[PDB]
Amino acid sequence: GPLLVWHRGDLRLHDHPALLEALARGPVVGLVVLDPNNLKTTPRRRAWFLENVRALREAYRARGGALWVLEGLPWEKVPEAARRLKAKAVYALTSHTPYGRYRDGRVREALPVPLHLLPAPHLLPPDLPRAYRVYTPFSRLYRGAAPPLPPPEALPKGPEEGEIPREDPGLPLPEPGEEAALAGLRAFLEAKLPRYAEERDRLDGEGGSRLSPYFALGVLSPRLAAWEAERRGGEGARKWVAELLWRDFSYHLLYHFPWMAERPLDPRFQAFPWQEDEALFQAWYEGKTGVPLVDAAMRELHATGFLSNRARMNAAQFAVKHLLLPWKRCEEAFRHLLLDGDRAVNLQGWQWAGGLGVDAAPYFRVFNPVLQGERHDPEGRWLKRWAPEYPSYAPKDPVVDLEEARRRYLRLARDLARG
Ligand SMILES: Cc1cc2nc3c(=O)[nH]c(=O)nc-3n(C[C@H](O)[C@H](O)[C@H](O)COP(=O)(O)OP(=O)(O)OC[C@H]3O[C@@H](n4cnc5c(N)ncnc54)[C@H](O)[C@@H]3O)c2cc1C
Ligand SMILES: Cc1cc2nc3c(=O)[nH]c(=O)nc-3n(C[C@H](O)[C@H](O)[C@H](O)CO)c2cc1I
Ligand SMILES: [Cl-]
Ligand SMILES: [Cl-]
Repeated sequence: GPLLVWHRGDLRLHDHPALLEALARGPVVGLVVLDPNNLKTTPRRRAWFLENVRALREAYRARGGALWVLEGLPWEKVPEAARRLKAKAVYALTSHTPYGRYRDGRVREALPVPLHLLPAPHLLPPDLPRAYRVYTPFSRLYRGAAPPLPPPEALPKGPEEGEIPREDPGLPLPEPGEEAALAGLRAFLEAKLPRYAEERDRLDGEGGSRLSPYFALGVLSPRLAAWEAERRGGEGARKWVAELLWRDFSYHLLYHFPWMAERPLDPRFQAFPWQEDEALFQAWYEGKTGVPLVDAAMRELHATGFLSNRARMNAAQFAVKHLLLPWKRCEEAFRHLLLDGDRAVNLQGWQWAGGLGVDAAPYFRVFNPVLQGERHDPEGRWLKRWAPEYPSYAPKDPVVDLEEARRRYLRLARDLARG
């Protein structure tokens, strides 16, 4: 009887605790399930997920092993592959999210053999006893990466079942699979790391690793990335890893503060008067707001599935602070455009940028949008690639008056906030 290895958002061989835990007991057969709960989403993200599954099978086939791919509900398909293979047990990485817990609960009932879950590799775990809303106190618990675990060398032979359907992403995708992801990481650590801390805030995002699409499906392990930056060492190295830590902190917050997915973390913002308004939602959404910097950001995201940290925090704050659009609508639509879109992380971003209480980011911080453009794109190159309509970051029949609206937010917000 083979042990099944059930890969969810961990489409990799390297640093894979459930894969090893099973491999030491006996022969294995991996399984993915294409779950409608994750895959009724935009074409770009269905394809990104599916092509990474496809690369994961190529990775098994290449080491001589077997990856089933089945389609439908996990509590209906994990048991089916259990019966059809006669597995003695199934292995997977714990998920501390509300769907994770629900699916994993349901699978464990329908399975007649054990379901053994193992800690996913993290820099810091999301389910620690104490609850922090501030990053600094949280980041202090971190002492440096533990060593990552090897990949298998060669996998045992097993029968293979399932089709990986092919979907139109609608746009150009990165190279799928952990062979592409580990090449990308080593180029990055080798060519850009020294300057990361000087370069992280450009609008073109070209001083960073561009590896988020991979970290989102677990195609690259955050403990391998950190451990490796820690070996290279130097200055870039500390700051890059501090960013990986902002990803773990995003899961930390959503775990301890679940209601955060419904409402601002800061109680003082729970009654803020958003003004739904279709006309305006559409112009933010489609980058037609008249603000060079927001329409570049919104238009790159549409065409590419990717956006830099500094464009995102601008594009996202603008909706909340200058347009006063309701966060849930926006932040949903945002995450659907992103290959790397990740519920907790995108929520943490919206709550930070939007001044609703991640890390005590103060309401008063309002991006001046032309300023933001002059400090983070020094001779225009970015703005000309994504909206050459605009001759500079000077706004051009903006859908609101910026100061009227800066002055507006600061006003509504100072009552609420400290009144
Ligand atoms: C409005 C908002 C929404 C966002 N939504 C998401 C999302 O859905 N999925 C997502 O991956 N990132 C999201 N981010 C966080 C961050 O912007 C991106 O992960 C970063 O742009 C990825 O580019 P990079 O791979 O070059 O990062 P790098 O600069 O190379 O950073 C290394 C890695 O650390 C992690 N990281 C970096 N910055 C952050 C951050 N601010 N918070 C959490 N993790 C971070 C990422 O996994 C990143 O790939 C969002 C940020 C904001 C402001
Ligand atoms: C765009 C996208 C699509 C995904 N599709 C998944 C799927 O079809 N099956 C699955 O097991 N995991 C899927 N994952 C990861 C799930 O979110 C998973 O339940 C999480 O890893 C909990 O383990 C998934 C993630 C993302 I972004
Ligand atoms: Cl157990
Ligand atoms: Cl280890």
